[PDB]
Amino acid sequence: SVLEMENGYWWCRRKKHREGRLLKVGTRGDGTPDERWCFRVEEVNWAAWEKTLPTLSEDPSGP
Amino acid sequence: LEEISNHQGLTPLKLAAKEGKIEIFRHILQREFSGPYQPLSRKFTEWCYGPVRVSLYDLSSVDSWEKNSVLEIIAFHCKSPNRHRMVVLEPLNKL
Amino acid sequence: RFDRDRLFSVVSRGVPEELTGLLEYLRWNSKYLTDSAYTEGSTGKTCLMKAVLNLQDGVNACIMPLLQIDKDSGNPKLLVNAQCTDEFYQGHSALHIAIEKRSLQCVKLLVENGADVH
Repeated sequence: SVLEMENGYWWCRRKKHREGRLLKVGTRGDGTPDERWCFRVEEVNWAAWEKTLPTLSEDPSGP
Repeated sequence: LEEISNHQGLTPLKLAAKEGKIEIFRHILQREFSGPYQPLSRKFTEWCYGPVRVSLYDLSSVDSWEKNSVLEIIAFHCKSPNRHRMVVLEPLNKL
Repeated sequence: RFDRDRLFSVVSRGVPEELTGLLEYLRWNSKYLTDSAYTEGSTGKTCLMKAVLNLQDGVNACIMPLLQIDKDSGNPKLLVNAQCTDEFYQGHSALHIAIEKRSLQCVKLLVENGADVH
């Protein structure tokens, strides 16, 4: 139903827009920047306390 | 290598969506490699604070903005009883 | 001279050898390191918060010389007791970050020099 309603009616062509925002992720992914449209899912995990994998940003600063 | 197409127009993310294969579909949708093999990943992690972590999943050709998205192929082009189990999993469920 | 961005790029990697000159510049420009100019943007992040936000094997080497610089700067407000003070992230001390980043050494070194606990 959602994928049908995105397309509009048969008399108006709804301009569908990109979902998610653009974060520069890597350095040498494609060129000196790379930019991928990404979508953020927030989760809470009480089992893992690693602080080992690097993260894209440092202050949280949600939505 | 990922964004290459066969004669039918599909790339191996979309091909696993169309043919009904869920087990490689989930892993292609959610792959995180730590180390020097960073740019060929999709489930990045933006930040963590104590137990809460926000992780940018990727939407290269998974959102219906594109012409032949995985969202369209799962709904309208897949002939399999495994259709709905692809929609349940993340990041498709939140999307 | 010593720009804010150059200072942040120095403290990002934890290289203390570039810190020579901050006393002279701060006492010569008659400013203080907790100025709004040295605030890392509009969030309110101070310099030592950025010092703690990147740690090398759970320890930094640019923290203690920077507190020495602030002690020799004669600031009325102590650097370590600063808070972020914006809409989203207010009151965030430096001492919360090291507790979050699980660095017992950084917590200890931070509260050596007058970091307010509560």
